[PDB]
Amino acid sequence: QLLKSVFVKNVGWATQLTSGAVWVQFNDGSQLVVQAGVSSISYTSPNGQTTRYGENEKLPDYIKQKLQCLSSILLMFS
Amino acid sequence: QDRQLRLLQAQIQRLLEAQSLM
Repeated sequence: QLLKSVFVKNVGWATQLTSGAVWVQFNDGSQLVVQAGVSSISYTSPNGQTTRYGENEKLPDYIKQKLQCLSSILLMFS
Repeated sequence: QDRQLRLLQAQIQRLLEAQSLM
C-alpha cells in the first residue's frame, strides 16, 4: 500500500501509495491526500478533523498553499 | 509508478489554474 516515503525539510513527509495516491504529512500537523483518478482532495487539520473538497469548489487559502507546496514536491521528483 | 504521478501532476496543475480563476 505504501511506497518510498521522502522527507522534505521545512515541509514534512511525502509518500506515494500503490493506488496512485500521494499522502503528505506536514510539519504543522495537517495532512493532504490526492489521487490521480479521483476528482476530490482530502485535507486533515492538526486537530484530526477531515474535510473533502471537490474540484469545482473554491478552496481555502491554506489548502491552496499546501497544494502549491505539493506541486513543488512532485516537480522535484523528476 | 511514474505514470500515475505524472497524471497527478497534471491534475493538481489544472486544479490550481482553475482555482486561480475564482
